[PDB]
Amino acid sequence: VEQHHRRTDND
Amino acid sequence: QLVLTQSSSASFSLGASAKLTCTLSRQHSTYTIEWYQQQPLKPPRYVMELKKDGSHSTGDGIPDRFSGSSSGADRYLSISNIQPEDEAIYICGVGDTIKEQFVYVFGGGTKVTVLGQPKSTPTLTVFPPSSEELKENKATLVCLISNFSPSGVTVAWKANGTPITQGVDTSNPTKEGNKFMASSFLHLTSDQWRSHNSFTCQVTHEGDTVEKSLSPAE
Amino acid sequence: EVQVVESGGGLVKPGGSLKLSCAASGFAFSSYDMSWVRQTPEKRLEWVAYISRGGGYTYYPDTVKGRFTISRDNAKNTLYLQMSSLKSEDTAMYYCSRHIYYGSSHYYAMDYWGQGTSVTVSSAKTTAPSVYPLAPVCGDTTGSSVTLGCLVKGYFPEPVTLTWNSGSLSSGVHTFPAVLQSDLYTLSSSVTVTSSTWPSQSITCNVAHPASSTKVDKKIEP
Repeated sequence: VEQHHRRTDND
Repeated sequence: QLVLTQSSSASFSLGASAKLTCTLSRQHSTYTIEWYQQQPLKPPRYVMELKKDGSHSTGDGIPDRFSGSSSGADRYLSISNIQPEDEAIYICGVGDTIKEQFVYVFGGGTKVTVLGQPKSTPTLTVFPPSSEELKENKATLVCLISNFSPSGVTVAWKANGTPITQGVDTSNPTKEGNKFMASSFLHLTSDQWRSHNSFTCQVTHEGDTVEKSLSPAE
Repeated sequence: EVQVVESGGGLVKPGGSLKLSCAASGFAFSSYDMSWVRQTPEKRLEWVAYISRGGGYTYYPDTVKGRFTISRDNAKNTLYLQMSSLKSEDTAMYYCSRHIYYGSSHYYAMDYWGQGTSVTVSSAKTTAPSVYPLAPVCGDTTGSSVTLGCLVKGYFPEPVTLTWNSGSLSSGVHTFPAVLQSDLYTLSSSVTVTSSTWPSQSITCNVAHPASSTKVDKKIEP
């Protein structure tokens, strides 16, 4: 499995 | 699932080079993780973020003594020249977003002890029951245990020199400045307090014993 | 400097609800994503809510989903956690934590944490302490110093606040960890003073217990 970035507004 | 595994405890000699291991679940063996340090009576403090290749970025005010590396699913925190202030719980943490659900997992934490420090022996303060409490036909004897290091103590009470089992409540030790403190209470009837020649609070700490006694007399 | 200050913790009964706030200062709050993390009395940390810098993303783990709501007011630099349908196992220290600036890492690190606010969900009964003055046995009044104390017996919940001479006597004061027996806490504080000052001067402990709205001042008499 590959780690995803966290989501934030305007990314 | 996403799992972080770490030993629950480690000890190292003052001045030594220490290394802690955090291990990722196999299917997440390439993840970027973080290390946190929690010292007694404080919140967790960010130590560093650590990548699968061993590169890392340390948080504000973290000594140059802390560094990170990696090996497959293992993530290491290394501390050169371990100091007494490195005594703490170390916890690793790891995040992901899976199917648009954010998840964040903490390790169980590794409680770290720095051996080889100079000892401090407990000081005892013992109080008799107040006359106000005695009027209610009750007696709580109080033993206040301070200025000791390391934090493990065992507390026992005696009446006329003989051990007491019942009515004892002894706290966990709590950090106070650079030492520890604890308290113990012996609950009796007023008749019990009045009828013995002495009571003794006795504390065992690292091979030493400290006793302090008091008497209902005079 | 960077500050995040949590407030709002207290005792609540099961099924009850509570709202926590976190006031941030010393950094540009509306640039940062924020979380609440809790820590059990056995010291295990658990992430319980996330909110992005502009409020478009909020997430919760299954253990609180549907009961907890995270929100923020950027105009006031404040983060909130509304908790409802509280359970005994929600008892924990609650920390507000800042995620590392997204330009520094797009991952997960929590780079600053507040001191925490304590939450207790319990049906145990609220009980004001009995406060007894502790003067030494006569045998222990012959030193160059003398140690007096204060016994704070049988209360719930934590905390109590204890001072000596209303806070004016601060040096040589030690307040010891409470024991817990049958849903009631007991603790003691002591003050050490040179033996010339007591009992020629007055020494009183001040014990407040907010949860029962009580306060007791006990003068230590020989």
